[PDB]
Amino acid sequence: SANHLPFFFGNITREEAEDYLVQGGMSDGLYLLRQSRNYLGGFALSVAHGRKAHHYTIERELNGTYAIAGGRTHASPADLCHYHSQESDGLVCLLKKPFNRPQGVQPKTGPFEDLKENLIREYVKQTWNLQGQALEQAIISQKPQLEKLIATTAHEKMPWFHGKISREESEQIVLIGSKTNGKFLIRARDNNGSYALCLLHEGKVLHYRIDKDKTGKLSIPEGKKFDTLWQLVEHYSYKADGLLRVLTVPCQKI
Amino acid sequence: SPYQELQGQRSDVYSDLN
Repeated sequence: SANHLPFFFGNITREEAEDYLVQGGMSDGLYLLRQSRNYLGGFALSVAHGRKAHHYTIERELNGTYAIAGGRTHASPADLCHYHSQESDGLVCLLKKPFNRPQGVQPKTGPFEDLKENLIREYVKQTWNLQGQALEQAIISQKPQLEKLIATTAHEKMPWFHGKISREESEQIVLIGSKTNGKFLIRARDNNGSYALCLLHEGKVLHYRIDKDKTGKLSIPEGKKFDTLWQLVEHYSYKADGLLRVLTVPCQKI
Repeated sequence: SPYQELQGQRSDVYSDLN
């Protein structure tokens, strides 16, 4: 329920947040809120101070409170922003002026966010045999648990996920058809938490390892850490960030 | 080198409160 904040931009990138702060004058204490792109249920706070951008991850704690690492918990991202408008409490500066969404600009949603509500609805309907207002009351009654369940499993039916197939199989399926640069898929390996990203670069198939660390966080070695595979694909579809190129078209299943 | 490695280094550093 951060959509109600006029300075919440949804799923924009660090770079887009920095472009918006520049457009807003880059004044000390100028700030906006965005959806975290690598922490599930998380937000990011982007603040101008000393003509630079400062970015803070606001995690959703186990108990449904919100905190920057090393900070007190708050009931909501709104409360955290209100609090940091009064007390710096370790932040680079006080939150002075929200940069609001310019007229007509909505919170950005990504591909997962567009499927989320329908996937939660269809799961509750099939699992619990509910319809109409009963169905909506169920969804609302367990929204946080349902959001978590659907986010951790949504990749299974996304077009770029090919399940447990071999290295050799993945090369064959990627090399069939038009050799579109950035054509990609993700496959499961042995360890139930390990994956590979398969990416077409100038007619060659690149294999990048995706490992689950002790937190449950997914990363390519030396790469940004994500709670989910769909976060990883959205990131590497926006910029290469260490890959030889950006992900483009999902490799169709057979 | 059966798996490709990331090139460069990450310039995505978040600030925190301590």
